Amino acid sequence: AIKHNQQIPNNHFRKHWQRRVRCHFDQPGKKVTRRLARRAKAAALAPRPVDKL
Amino acid sequence: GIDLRWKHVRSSHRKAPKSDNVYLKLLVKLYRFLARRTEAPFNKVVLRRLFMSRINRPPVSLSRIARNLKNGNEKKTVVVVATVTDDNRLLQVPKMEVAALRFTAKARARIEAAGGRTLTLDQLALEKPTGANTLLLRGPKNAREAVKHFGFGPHKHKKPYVRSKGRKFERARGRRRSRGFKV
Amino acid sequence: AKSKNSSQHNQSRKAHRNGIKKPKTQRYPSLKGTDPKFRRNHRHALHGTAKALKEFKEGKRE
Amino acid sequence: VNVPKTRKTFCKGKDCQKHTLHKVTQYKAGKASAFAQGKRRYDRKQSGYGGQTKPVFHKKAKTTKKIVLRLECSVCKTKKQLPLKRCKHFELGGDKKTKGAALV
Amino acid sequence: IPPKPRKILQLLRLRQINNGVFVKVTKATAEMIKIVEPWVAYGYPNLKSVRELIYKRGYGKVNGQRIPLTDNAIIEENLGKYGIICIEDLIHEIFTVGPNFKQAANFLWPFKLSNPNGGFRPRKFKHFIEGGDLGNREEHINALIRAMN
Amino acid sequence: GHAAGLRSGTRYAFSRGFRKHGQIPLSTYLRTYRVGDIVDIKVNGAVQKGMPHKFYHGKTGVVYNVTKSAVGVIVYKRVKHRYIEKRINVRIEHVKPSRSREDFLRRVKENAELKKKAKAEGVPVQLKRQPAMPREAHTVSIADNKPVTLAPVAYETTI
RNA sequence: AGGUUUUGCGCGAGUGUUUGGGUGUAAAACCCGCACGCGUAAUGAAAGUGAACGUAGGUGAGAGCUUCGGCGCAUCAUCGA
RNA sequence: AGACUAAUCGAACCAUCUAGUAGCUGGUUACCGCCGAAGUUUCCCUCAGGAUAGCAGUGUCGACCUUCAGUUUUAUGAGGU
RNA sequence: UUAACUGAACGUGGGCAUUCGAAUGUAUCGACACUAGUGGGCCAUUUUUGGUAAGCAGAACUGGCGAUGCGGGAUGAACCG
RNA sequence: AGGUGUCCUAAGGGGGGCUCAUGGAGAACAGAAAUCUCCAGUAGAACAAAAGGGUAAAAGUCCCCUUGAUUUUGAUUUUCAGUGGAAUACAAACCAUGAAAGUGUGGCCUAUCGAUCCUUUAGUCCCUCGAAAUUUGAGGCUAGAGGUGCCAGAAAAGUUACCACAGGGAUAACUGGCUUGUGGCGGCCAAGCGUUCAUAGCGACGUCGCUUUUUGAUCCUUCGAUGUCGGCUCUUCCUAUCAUACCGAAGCAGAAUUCGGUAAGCGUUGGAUUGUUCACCCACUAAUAGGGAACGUGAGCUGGGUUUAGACCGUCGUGAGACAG
Ligand SMILES: [K+]
Ligand SMILES: [K+]
Ligand SMILES: [K+]
Ligand SMILES: [K+]
Ligand SMILES: [K+]
Ligand SMILES: [K+]
Ligand SMILES: [K+]
Ligand SMILES: [K+]
Ligand SMILES: [K+]
Ligand SMILES: [K+]
Ligand SMILES: [K+]
Ligand SMILES: [K+]
Ligand SMILES: [K+]
Ligand SMILES: [K+]
Ligand SMILES: [K+]
Ligand SMILES: [K+]
Ligand SMILES: [K+]
Ligand SMILES: [K+]
Ligand SMILES: [K+]
Ligand SMILES: [K+]
Ligand SMILES: [K+]
Ligand SMILES: [K+]
Ligand SMILES: [K+]
Ligand SMILES: [K+]
Ligand SMILES: [K+]
Ligand SMILES: [K+]
Ligand SMILES: [K+]
Ligand SMILES: [K+]
Ligand SMILES: [K+]
Ligand SMILES: [K+]
Ligand SMILES: [K+]
Ligand SMILES: [K+]
Ligand SMILES: [K+]
Ligand SMILES: [K+]
Ligand SMILES: [K+]
Ligand SMILES: [K+]
Ligand SMILES: [K+]
Ligand SMILES: [Mg+2]
Ligand SMILES: [Mg+2]
Ligand SMILES: [Mg+2]
Ligand SMILES: [Mg+2]
Ligand SMILES: [Mg+2]
Ligand SMILES: [Mg+2]
Ligand SMILES: [Mg+2]
Ligand SMILES: [Mg+2]
Ligand SMILES: [Mg+2]
Ligand SMILES: [Mg+2]
Ligand SMILES: [Mg+2]
Ligand SMILES: [Mg+2]
Ligand SMILES: [Mg+2]
Ligand SMILES: [Mg+2]
Ligand SMILES: [Mg+2]
Ligand SMILES: [Mg+2]
Ligand SMILES: [Mg+2]
Ligand SMILES: [Mg+2]
Ligand SMILES: [Mg+2]
Ligand SMILES: [Mg+2]
Ligand SMILES: [Mg+2]
Ligand SMILES: [Mg+2]
Ligand SMILES: [Mg+2]
Ligand SMILES: [Mg+2]
Ligand SMILES: [Mg+2]
Ligand SMILES: [Mg+2]
Ligand SMILES: [Mg+2]
Ligand SMILES: [Mg+2]
Ligand SMILES: [Mg+2]
Ligand SMILES: [Mg+2]
Ligand SMILES: [Mg+2]
Ligand SMILES: [Mg+2]
Ligand SMILES: [Mg+2]
Ligand SMILES: [Mg+2]
Ligand SMILES: [Mg+2]
Ligand SMILES: [Mg+2]
Ligand SMILES: [Mg+2]
Ligand SMILES: [Mg+2]
Ligand SMILES: [Mg+2]
Ligand SMILES: [Mg+2]
Ligand SMILES: [Mg+2]
Ligand SMILES: [Mg+2]
Ligand SMILES: [Mg+2]
Ligand SMILES: [Mg+2]
Ligand SMILES: [Mg+2]
Ligand SMILES: [Mg+2]
Ligand SMILES: [Mg+2]
Ligand SMILES: [Mg+2]
Ligand SMILES: [Mg+2]
Ligand SMILES: [Mg+2]
Ligand SMILES: [Mg+2]
Ligand SMILES: [Zn+2]
Repeated sequence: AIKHNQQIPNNHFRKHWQRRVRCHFDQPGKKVTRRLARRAKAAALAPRPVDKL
Repeated sequence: GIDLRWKHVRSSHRKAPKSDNVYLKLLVKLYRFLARRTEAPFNKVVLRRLFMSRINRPPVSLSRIARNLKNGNEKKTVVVVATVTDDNRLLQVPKMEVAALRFTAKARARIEAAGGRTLTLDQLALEKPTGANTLLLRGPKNAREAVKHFGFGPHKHKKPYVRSKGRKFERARGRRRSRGFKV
Repeated sequence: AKSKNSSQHNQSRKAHRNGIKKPKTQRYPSLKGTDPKFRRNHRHALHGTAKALKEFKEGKRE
Repeated sequence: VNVPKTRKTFCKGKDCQKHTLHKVTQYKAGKASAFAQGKRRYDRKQSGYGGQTKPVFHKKAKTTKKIVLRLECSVCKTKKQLPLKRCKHFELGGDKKTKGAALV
Repeated sequence: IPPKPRKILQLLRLRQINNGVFVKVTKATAEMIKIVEPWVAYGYPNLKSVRELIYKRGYGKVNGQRIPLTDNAIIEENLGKYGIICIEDLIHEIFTVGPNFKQAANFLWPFKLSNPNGGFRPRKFKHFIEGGDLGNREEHINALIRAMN
Repeated sequence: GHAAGLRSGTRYAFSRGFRKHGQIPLSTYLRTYRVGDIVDIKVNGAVQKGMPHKFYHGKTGVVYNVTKSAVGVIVYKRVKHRYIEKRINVRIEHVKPSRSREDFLRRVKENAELKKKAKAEGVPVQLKRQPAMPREAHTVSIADNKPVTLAPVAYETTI
């Protein structure tokens, strides 16, 4: 229903949306994982740069 | 019984600021004293505007000041209980002295580079404790995006609450005579 | 299943609670719905009067 | 109700813009095309299983229709349309009524 | 109370039971009083009634407040521009209807009287002619003021 | 929903009076009106064009427009809790200049001369109305006007 | 989660670090800036076009100031560009 | 016989979809202070329900704007009980 | 617009409180924003429709009860104070 | 108490001349009623239709010319939230009529009608089909038409006695409450019946009451339930008195009867048919009166009737099924 001067709402919450919700509490944790991998990769390519031209 | 239409009627205007700024409280104490111990009508007006909320203290620009510095006001002191902003459209700034609640960084720099000076509202009370040779300026109250929506209705030409702009958003029935009627 | 049909019993008292308001008048009323032939010329008459009364400080001296 | 077969009235053609002589006929709706977008959409919706997909009107109440006259300018060959009120009997060019000759 | 008599009693400033005021009788005020007949009693006061009402129950309207007049300075600083400077002048202006009656009578807050000492007549909501207490009893109003004041 | 037509209930209001049918006096068409005049509306049943609605029959308003054969009038209508401004077009057979403001327009020019006459002379005058005051004291003589004594009469049957 | 009105706060023709990168006493705190979002220009179905005659106009009110002649904020009514 | 199909039949029993929907009945947790209603208008497969106007509260702002009024008086219109 | 600077609307300049031109009150001026509950009502004096009538059914103006205690009518939502 | 879903190329627009319904007096056939003449005639006629208003050198009636029933958009009025058929006054064009002033944007005024989506026609010669051009095709922009009568606008046939759920005393079927039309009972007047004789015994035309053992009218209480016919058994109350006590009156000789008063102390039955309440017969007797108590009385009985589910018939229905048969 509508009762006052409103913007007509369109909220797409008519499926079972609660089954597919992705929070990100691992944002700082994944950042640590990426930095460890970059450090290990740089050591393997000992004098070479870590990129391509 | 006493047969009265009204009883215990409260006042419609603010009596103190709603902010918790410590320095604003010191400023309010100063002008409470001035308004009680002086006959100047100028002091009472400044006290009331220190209680007001931000939508009742719209900003004032350098262009709006320059408009009112004409026709014999070149040497008066401009008083603004609000923020003073800069205007890119104005290419040459005249020299003036302004007392304001606060200045933006570019507004302050352009006033002083043209030979003027900026004051604080407590410096103003020390130099002009009665408000002599001053002019009070207010900004445009209704120049707010929300006021354009007020009082919407038939034959009112106000702005509607819509989520987008285009041909598919509220332009067909009730807006033209080729689909029913118009407003 | 049957109920009341219509009434006006409490309507006067509700009307006088916030007063019956008469809209305030103004000095210049609007020219909406006046004769367009009059309105077309009245525009020119005010224009010419504006050109004068200004040169009255630069000549003319009515 | 009968109206004459000719009439002179305003013409909005680019060259006339005045009263000219017009020929009067009766309007008749054309036949619905099979390639209008409304028809193409309707055919697609009705295919497959599911049945009848749109309403079909049943409760008619009107017994008459509004007559539409079609006029054509004798000079520039442009056309006008003029609607009339509801009537049971209509023809154009009938015999005009006579007066004072009551013979029964 | 019906809406028309209610509005009139407000304009006469009689918003409570046993309130009293002075008015000057003209054509414009005699018609208002006639309308609110079953709510009021009135008559012609004498000097003793005017004198004692102001001495005992006299209060002034100063800046919106109800102030008892215990000093002549109070009267002068509110009615001085009309030439009234003492309480004896105020009595004279009321009792002899003077050129500044309107200002003098509106300065006095409406009188707040008590109930009569000997009570009323057996049924007090009839006309004085019928045997009640309502309407115009002329100079018999003085006996009622002694009991209420 | 009862029947509500434009002229419902106007059987007696829109009718001409007894022995007042037929020709319309021609002085009606010779009057002149200006923007700002005060007129009252009274519908004439014999003219069916430019007729106002039955609400405005018997009201008073102010002219705001003048055309070839009619005027525009402004009236205020009460709709429950407010007043609304209405603008109606009326043919001149239904309008008539009003004497509502003539008393005021007579006192204004009479006050002007009395004020100037007194100022030239030097004695102040009143210049504003007063309500009727109670009578004053006087003496009534009994000479050749002796009072007559009356008494109530006994009951009797007339028919 | 998405709207709206009102109160407090920062900056103000701009505003918003945290998708990401640097760093760390390690899920904190601190630092960085390429894009991007909203705002700065509207109107038409569209092809398209696109905001100063004037000290950014005239008239009536208007707090405050004033060299006492006047200047006139906000806002309201009205005629124009 | 709408009879019987594990005390179950005008369509058995068990788990899941499932916290199925209800304009309908029931309940909904400390104190004090100030203000204080409606059952009426228009539209709706509307009549035990909604939207819309009215009645109510709260926040303010403009001046503390000679400003108003469920009233009397004077002059002057309309009405068919 | 008129045969016509003749009119019509809007104005400059000047004059008029030696009194800003009925009574009383002002114990409450104007404008805006956001929103709650309600949308089953009933009683009475006077005026009134249907019905033999009804503690029946239906309307108009005003006052009440609902939402309200207190003194009377022994008791008694609506009566008198 | 009545009306509408239409009707009209004139029954629309302009101009001009005339006066209507009816009455009196006259004229071959001709008369109550044919056609002709004069006088009087305030509308008593006519104006498409319901009713109200309006109209006399017209708005009636006859004659002459025509298509303002046309084009482009805005303002205002009624119902009204001042949102969505009908009406009013101007502006800008092109016309019609009259010598002219003028009048004309449909019918003398108040009723005579229809959104979004889709289809179809008229209009400019206009915009787009997104790699580029030209011709077909499709899509837009402005105005009408096809229709929703439940008329602010779903696309729609029944049965349930085999039945289900959420609710309602906002709403029926029983007691109780207000009323008393109808039912029952009681008075007043006096034309008349009574052999003469209004009132021994009666009472026409009229008129005033009472009662709640009839039946209606209403819907206040009860739908998270107050056990719904009749009989049997048992107690008590009312009086509008059938019998019994003691009395007044008569068109009361005796016998038998009829009208009235005080009076509820005491009684008021045995059976055939019917489920019966009600009724109708046979017989005894002093008499075989009328009523209430939640239409007294089902944790007092009974279960014949009514009113669940099985079954038959008649009428009805294509059928499932219906019937105060
Ligand atoms: K369409
Ligand atoms: K109902
Ligand atoms: K109803
Ligand atoms: K399908
Ligand atoms: K009716
Ligand atoms: K905010
Ligand atoms: K940006
Ligand atoms: K000022
Ligand atoms: K089992
Ligand atoms: K419901
Ligand atoms: K009458
Ligand atoms: K001229
Ligand atoms: K509301
Ligand atoms: K509501
Ligand atoms: K109800
Ligand atoms: K009732
Ligand atoms: K009581
Ligand atoms: K018809
Ligand atoms: K014609
Ligand atoms: K008529
Ligand atoms: K309308
Ligand atoms: K409907
Ligand atoms: K319709
Ligand atoms: K409807
Ligand atoms: K079914
Ligand atoms: K059944
Ligand atoms: K219940
Ligand atoms: K109940
Ligand atoms: K009876
Ligand atoms: K009974
Ligand atoms: K009964
Ligand atoms: K009942
Ligand atoms: K029940
Ligand atoms: K028996
Ligand atoms: K019972
Ligand atoms: K029983
Ligand atoms: K049986
Ligand atoms: Mg008190
Ligand atoms: Mg209702
Ligand atoms: Mg009330
Ligand atoms: Mg396919
Ligand atoms: Mg197929
Ligand atoms: Mg004592
Ligand atoms: Mg007493
Ligand atoms: Mg009516
Ligand atoms: Mg990150
Ligand atoms: Mg079994
Ligand atoms: Mg739940
Ligand atoms: Mg469940
Ligand atoms: Mg209160
Ligand atoms: Mg519907
Ligand atoms: Mg309920
Ligand atoms: Mg102000
Ligand atoms: Mg104020
Ligand atoms: Mg009448
Ligand atoms: Mg309800
Ligand atoms: Mg009633
Ligand atoms: Mg009822
Ligand atoms: Mg209630
Ligand atoms: Mg009370
Ligand atoms: Mg009591
Ligand atoms: Mg009693
Ligand atoms: Mg004609
Ligand atoms: Mg004519
Ligand atoms: Mg014309
Ligand atoms: Mg005609
Ligand atoms: Mg017409
Ligand atoms: Mg249509
Ligand atoms: Mg199309
Ligand atoms: Mg392509
Ligand atoms: Mg139930
Ligand atoms: Mg009930
Ligand atoms: Mg009877
Ligand atoms: Mg006899
Ligand atoms: Mg009889
Ligand atoms: Mg119960
Ligand atoms: Mg029981
Ligand atoms: Mg029980
Ligand atoms: Mg007896
Ligand atoms: Mg006896
Ligand atoms: Mg037996
Ligand atoms: Mg009974
Ligand atoms: Mg029983
Ligand atoms: Mg029992
Ligand atoms: Mg049985
Ligand atoms: Mg059976
Ligand atoms: Mg069976
Ligand atoms: Mg058969
Ligand atoms: Zn042409």
